[PDB]
Amino acid sequence: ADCGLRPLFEKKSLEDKTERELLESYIDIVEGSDAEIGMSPWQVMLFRKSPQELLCGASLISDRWVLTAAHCLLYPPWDKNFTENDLLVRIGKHSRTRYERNIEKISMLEKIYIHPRYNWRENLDRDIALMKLKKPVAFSDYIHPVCLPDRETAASLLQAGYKGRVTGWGNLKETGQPSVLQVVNLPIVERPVCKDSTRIRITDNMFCAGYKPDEGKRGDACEGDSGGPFVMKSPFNNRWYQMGIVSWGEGCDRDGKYGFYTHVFRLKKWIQKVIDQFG
Amino acid sequence: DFEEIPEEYL
Ligand SMILES: N[C@H]1CC[C@H](CNC(=O)[C@@H]2C=CCn3c(=O)n(CCS(=O)(=O)c4ccccc4)c(=O)n32)CC1
Ligand code: NA
Ligand code: NA
Repeated sequence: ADCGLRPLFEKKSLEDKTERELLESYIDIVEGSDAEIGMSPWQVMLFRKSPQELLCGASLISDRWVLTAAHCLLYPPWDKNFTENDLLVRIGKHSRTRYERNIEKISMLEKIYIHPRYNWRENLDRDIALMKLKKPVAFSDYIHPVCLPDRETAASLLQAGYKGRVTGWGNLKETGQPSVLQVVNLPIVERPVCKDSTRIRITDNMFCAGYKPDEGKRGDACEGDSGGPFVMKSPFNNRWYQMGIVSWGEGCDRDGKYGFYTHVFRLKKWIQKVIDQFG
Repeated sequence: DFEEIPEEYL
């Protein structure tokens, strides 16, 4: 309900640096920026208990719920299939390596919910999963849920050329690692370009994002950024909406190559469905 | 590379 209003900006009537770019495309990480403190209070770390390592990115939609990629939990081709005892979710972080003493909170998972029809055998269609936290988290200036779009929010922001923003602790290069969360603002590309760019069968639970080889700007998510959110700020009620989930790509910031993201809106119903059956 | 976490968390 308080979704998408960052306590250290919107709340205080402060604007972070690249917000303008976002908002000026509505017509008013590889090669990304260092995030500002409290700029993405809904960003989660998906952390492995042993080895103690970061597996993916994620979002905080509720005080009890996290949104990630299905592929984070379960990928048979790679012998990946995690259970809610092999993980710890870290909320309120900035630096990637250190245990930020009194700023971050670490939770245990209560149940994992993969999309019944996630298609790990062909194209990662429906790459979405929900985790429900053992106990609710308290919001602080650094921990705060993002909003989930509605048919008319998804309607009007989700368009070719609109900038959205990606965030992650992942690879800074294909063949680099940050000390601090990174950010990158990328434009939504039309379907046709998305299609003609790869051999994989593009579905509607998908959208692609990146610049063309020709706009003189690069940027992409990369290794370790999975599950993290692709967000947009409605110029209407200026709240942040989670529009996509980092799904798949071909390389990292490869010319004439774009990012594919789960269409959060398209699967919103399944997400309702699971929150009020067992949440 | 990771600082250890509250051993109380595993
Ligand atoms: N630029 C990228 C943004 C997304 C992340 C995570 N992606 C990942 O690592 C996901 C996860 C599991 C399977 N996998 C693949 O085999 N491929 C390769 C791209 S592909 O065209 O070969 C492909 C298409 C459909 C299914 C599998 C692979 C891919 O992107 N993934 C890395 C940096
Ligand atoms: Na194609
Ligand atoms: Na690219």
